[PDB]
Amino acid sequence: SKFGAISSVLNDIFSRLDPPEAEVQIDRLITGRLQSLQTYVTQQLIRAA
Amino acid sequence: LCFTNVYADSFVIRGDEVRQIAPGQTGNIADYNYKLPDDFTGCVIAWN
Repeated sequence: SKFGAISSVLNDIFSRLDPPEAEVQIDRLITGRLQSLQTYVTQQLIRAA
Repeated sequence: LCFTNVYADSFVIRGDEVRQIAPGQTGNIADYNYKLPDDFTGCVIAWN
């Protein structure tokens, strides 16, 4: 998932953006993937119960 | 505000080349003559 970023491949955004602009999109990707992992952990906790 | 230390750097560059004076930029000035930290905190002041 892109999570609003220009691309979901980190090397791509690193190459086609400057660090000041790449930082925001990398933050968006980090937040999206962290939220996905949090949701996975919560679902696993419910299934474990 | 208050600051523990202040460093004043100065130099002369092309008018259209001031774009290169910024954090994490790439180019002749940004790479081989004067490079700022990516997390640089401060102010850049230029005039003709």
